[PDB]
Amino acid sequence: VRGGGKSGQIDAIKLGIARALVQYNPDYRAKLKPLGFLTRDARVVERKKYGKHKARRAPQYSKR
Amino acid sequence: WGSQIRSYVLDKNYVKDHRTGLMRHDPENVLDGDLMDLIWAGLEWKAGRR
Amino acid sequence: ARKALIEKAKRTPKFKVRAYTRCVRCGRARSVYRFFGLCRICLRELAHKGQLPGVRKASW
Amino acid sequence: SLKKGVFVDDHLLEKVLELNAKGEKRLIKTWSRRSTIVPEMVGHTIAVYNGKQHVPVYITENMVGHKLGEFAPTRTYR
Amino acid sequence: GNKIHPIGFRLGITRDWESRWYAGKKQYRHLLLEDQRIRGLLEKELYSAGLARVDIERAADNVAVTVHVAKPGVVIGRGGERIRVLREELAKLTGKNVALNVQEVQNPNLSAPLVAQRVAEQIERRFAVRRAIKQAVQRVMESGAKGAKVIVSGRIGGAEQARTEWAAQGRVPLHTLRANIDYGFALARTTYGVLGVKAYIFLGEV
Amino acid sequence: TPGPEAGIDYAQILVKGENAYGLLSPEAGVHRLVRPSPFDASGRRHTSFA
Amino acid sequence: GKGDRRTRRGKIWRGTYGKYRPRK
Amino acid sequence: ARRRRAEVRQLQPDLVYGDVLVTAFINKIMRDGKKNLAARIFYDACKIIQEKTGQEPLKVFKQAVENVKPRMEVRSRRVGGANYQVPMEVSPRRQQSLALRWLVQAANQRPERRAAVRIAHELMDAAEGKGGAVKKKEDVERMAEANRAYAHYRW
Amino acid sequence: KIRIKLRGFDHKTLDASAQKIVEAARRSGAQVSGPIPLPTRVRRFTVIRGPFKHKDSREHFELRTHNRLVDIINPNRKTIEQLMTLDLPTGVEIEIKT
RNA sequence: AAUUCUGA
RNA sequence: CAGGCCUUGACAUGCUAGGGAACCCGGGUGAAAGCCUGGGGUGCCCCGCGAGGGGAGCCCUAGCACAGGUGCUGCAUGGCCGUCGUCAGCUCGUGCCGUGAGGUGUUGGGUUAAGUCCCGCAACGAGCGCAACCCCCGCCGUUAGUUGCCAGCGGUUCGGCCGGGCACUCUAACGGGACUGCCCGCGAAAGCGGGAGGAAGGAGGGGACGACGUCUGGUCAGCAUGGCCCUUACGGCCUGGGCGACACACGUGCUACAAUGCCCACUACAAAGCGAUGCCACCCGGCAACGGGGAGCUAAUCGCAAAAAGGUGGGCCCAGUUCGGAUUGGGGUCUGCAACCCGACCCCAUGAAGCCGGAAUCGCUAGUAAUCGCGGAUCAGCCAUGCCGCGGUGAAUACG
Ligand SMILES: [Mg+2]
Ligand SMILES: [Mg+2]
Ligand SMILES: [Mg+2]
Ligand SMILES: [Mg+2]
Ligand SMILES: [Mg+2]
Ligand SMILES: [Mg+2]
Ligand SMILES: [Mg+2]
Ligand SMILES: [Mg+2]
Ligand SMILES: [Mg+2]
Ligand SMILES: [Mg+2]
Ligand SMILES: [Mg+2]
Ligand SMILES: [Mg+2]
Ligand SMILES: [Mg+2]
Ligand SMILES: [Mg+2]
Ligand SMILES: [Mg+2]
Ligand SMILES: [Mg+2]
Ligand SMILES: [Mg+2]
Ligand SMILES: [Mg+2]
Ligand SMILES: [Mg+2]
Ligand SMILES: [Mg+2]
Ligand SMILES: [Mg+2]
Ligand SMILES: [Mg+2]
Ligand SMILES: [Mg+2]
Ligand SMILES: [Mg+2]
Ligand SMILES: [Mg+2]
Ligand SMILES: [Zn+2]
Repeated sequence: VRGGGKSGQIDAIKLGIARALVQYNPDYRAKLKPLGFLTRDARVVERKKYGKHKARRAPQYSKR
Repeated sequence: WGSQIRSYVLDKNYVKDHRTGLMRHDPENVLDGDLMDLIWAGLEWKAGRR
Repeated sequence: ARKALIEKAKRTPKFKVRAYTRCVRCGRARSVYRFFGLCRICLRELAHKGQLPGVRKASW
Repeated sequence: SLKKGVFVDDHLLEKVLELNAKGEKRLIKTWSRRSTIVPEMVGHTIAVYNGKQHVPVYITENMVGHKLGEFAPTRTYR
Repeated sequence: GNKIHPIGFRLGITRDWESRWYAGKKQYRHLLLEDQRIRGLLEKELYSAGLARVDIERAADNVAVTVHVAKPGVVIGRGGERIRVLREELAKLTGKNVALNVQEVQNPNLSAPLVAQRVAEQIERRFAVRRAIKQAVQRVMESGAKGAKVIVSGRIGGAEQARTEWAAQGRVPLHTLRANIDYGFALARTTYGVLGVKAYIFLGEV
Repeated sequence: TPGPEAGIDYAQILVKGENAYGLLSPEAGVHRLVRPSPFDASGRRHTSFA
Repeated sequence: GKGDRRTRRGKIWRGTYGKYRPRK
Repeated sequence: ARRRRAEVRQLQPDLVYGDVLVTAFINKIMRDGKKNLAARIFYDACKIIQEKTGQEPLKVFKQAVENVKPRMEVRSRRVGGANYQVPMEVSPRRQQSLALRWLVQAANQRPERRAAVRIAHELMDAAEGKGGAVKKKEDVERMAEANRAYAHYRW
Repeated sequence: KIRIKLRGFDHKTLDASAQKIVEAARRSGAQVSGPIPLPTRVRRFTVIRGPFKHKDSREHFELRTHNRLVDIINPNRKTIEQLMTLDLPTGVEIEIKT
């Protein structure tokens, strides 16, 4: 494995390993699905929009 | 009203001295020191009748 | 004081330092991108008019 | 911070060299504040400018490694 | 104080670069300038025919200069002299292959860039700025078009306080990409001040 | 005397020097001011007197 | 600290290198 | 949360005792997302349980949590220009939140050097019923029932 | 045995100028290796909308440089023809080596 | 149980 | 701003008069600008050997029509931008009621993120907006192999590097896909709830997009433009200063006040970009900044390069501290003509205030907050702790 961060690759490994045995085996669905080791996980660090220090956080509102 | 002897405008940048007729275009400068100009003239106008 | 400046702006002589940027379309001097040799205003202007080769509205 | 040379303006040296050879006057205006006070300069009173006028600054051998701007404050309320 | 340029908005689809060619990060600049001054002098000695676009291609020291027009019989003259004297001028500032096309328009009232200039004139002509819109639209619409729209800026008629004269017909969805709308803008300077001419022509789709 | 809402209500100051009076003398009088009222709601244009 | 010029994070945060953060 | 009644976030089992509770607690111990460090400490402490006591960590951490959950609490309220502090039961879902939280907070209100020790000791007391977390619990309860007067509102 | 670079901005002219040059030699001599598309170099620079000042609400533009690559193995002599002679550039860069 | 906002 | 200077001018079009007509090397005074000043020296239109000429590129001086003005007016204006508001709205055509202003549609019942849809209904449709087509990220396939790979074997200087080979990864450009379609329920419908399958639900997560209009909103100093006004100076050039002052007050931020910590040596895991007087491999002198040499690089082929938090071990052991790095003295490198005002770094010595912050007050609902490090534009250098991007670790809580 390569790219990203360790506690992030470990998560991808849990996908291939969960896709390796599902391939080379039948009884690997009705017990890997209700566990979903097969899912992808769209969760990705989202773009940093302009006028927002951290993508969603905003600058300090003063008014005064 | 109508008693002024020199008005000051800022949204049309100028300063009309009604007494003499003089009219500069720098209210901001006047209002901060610049006076030595209209002071002399102011006198000239006045001392004129004595 | 805008004309005589961009005129002395052109002349790139006397000490290789003073040699400074300057928008070409407009006489501006600030935020003058090196690539187009243009300023941040005469860039959003042309770009929209398509007149800038390959420059397309970014979006990701 | 300039370990190679002394970059001291020439129109000043050329001045404190002919005027130096057989030491004489002192009336010496300038704008070369940017320059260093090379050794020997002592005596000859430089009148550094400051954006407004020429401040007649004396020259002692304690202020040699120093420039000239450092003897004519540019602001008022020092 | 809003609304992107329908043109620059469709820059990737539904309207294409009015100047397509390649340039490295070593010359794109000089060439970009070149293309500019070209359009300059051209927009000068070529208003009698009033163009509406000036495309430009390259690939190896060449130049398209494909000047689309709505009255080519003028850009040429009486056979091929004007068109010949100009190719002359263009090359005068660039030792390049100063080619030069001269397309046309089967209907200039379906090309905003033109409709714009028209009204621009009328304004400086002291015409009824209102009907001057009612008509500049009743034209393009009468001559088929899924959408028209002309917007004039302040000084309408010369009244001290500036007003914006609007008016449109058909359908004009500047929010739908696949809509190929023609945006036309041109100035109209008068004795009392400047005016603004914005025209919207709705054409294609899907 | 820093008046109610804004500005002042009264002010009086000494001018220590020579011909100070002769200088600041023509000033004696009414001074008008025109600009949109920083106080008024819609920053409308009103005239001020002093 | 991120401001102690004479330290690891010192130069790191500084983006510079020195006796306290050499290049290998 | 004006539209939908939100939706409880589900945790992940513990990579050692495999417990949803055991994890929730670690997050509290977490600072700046440094979960790797938060996790360490916990176990680093669960060891201390063994160290100083024959007790069994997972079961100790279970009794403690229980002796911190506040039966009831007094939430503010508006009677009309009136903010009478009314009493009320503490939703199980909330009950646990508070519980876990106070533990950590209190755990740090200890004079111990290391952290593990704190988390440790703080749970060894609570589980018995004599820790800082329990105090800050009894209190939260004394308020309610003490205001059992304005409790005819509840709403 | 021949490396070719087709650096253009639009792909609807490379994935048509490359795949065009491909089977324009594939069928006229030694085989060839398909058009290998290499990573793009972009210019995602942003700019502030308003003319005056409004350091917020901006608009950014990017300049994409699409690169196409195709390498004809055995350099036929029946290839320095429909290729080295038949050029179809319209707004594309072409640099070939070996 | 909490006022006031002149005059283009 | 002070001071020294220039005049049809630093830029355009055009005119009268001899010299001058491409242009080069200078000497003098001076802070520079400027002023002043000595020598090399020209095809050509072409009677003509020539004496000679007009003379186009060309170019100097005096005079001229004009230039130039970040000088005023954003209530004289264009364009562009902010904002209410990513809000569910704003209107039109005909018909109908009304003396008329207007009303109706668009109100009502149900639903949705929505004037989204459904059902009603003197209204029947439609337009501008929401949606949708565009981009990016999640599954997958096809085209494509100098990224990759003992994946299968082989030699291996034992480095995917070499034959080999593109299966994978990846790269890039065209596609497949998700539609409340399928099961159960309520419902007139729209549609809501629950289940299966699937990478993914019911808008999958991000963008771009921001209606008629509001603020006589902002900008005549980016540009443009009407009027007013300066035209040996409100134009122009140069040297020096200032915009970086300091009794103070506010907004936005950086680093901390420390053991979930700091210092040190060792060891891993990224993404998106940028690079030919640019990035610098590796050497070598130096405590180091950096300076000497020097290879590769039109750059998925070389370089910026190390990611950092993390992991291992070790040192502090609760102190104004091995916390914190302000201020200051001293010594140096580098960019630049030149860093005193006023540069960024480096090293020795200082080590300040700060033991969690009054009244108040801001941001965020998930790969978000918090936290760690990197990149770019600008650009000689740089006052970036800013702005715009990228990924690494990764929460709490939502009754209402
Ligand atoms: Mg982040
Ligand atoms: Mg603000
Ligand atoms: Mg000027
Ligand atoms: Mg000036
Ligand atoms: Mg510069
Ligand atoms: Mg306008
Ligand atoms: Mg009174
Ligand atoms: Mg009184
Ligand atoms: Mg909870
Ligand atoms: Mg009262
Ligand atoms: Mg009162
Ligand atoms: Mg009132
Ligand atoms: Mg002067
Ligand atoms: Mg205003
Ligand atoms: Mg209806
Ligand atoms: Mg109505
Ligand atoms: Mg829905
Ligand atoms: Mg609708
Ligand atoms: Mg202007
Ligand atoms: Mg200065
Ligand atoms: Mg400033
Ligand atoms: Mg070197
Ligand atoms: Mg300095
Ligand atoms: Mg606090
Ligand atoms: Mg803190
Ligand atoms: Zn510009």
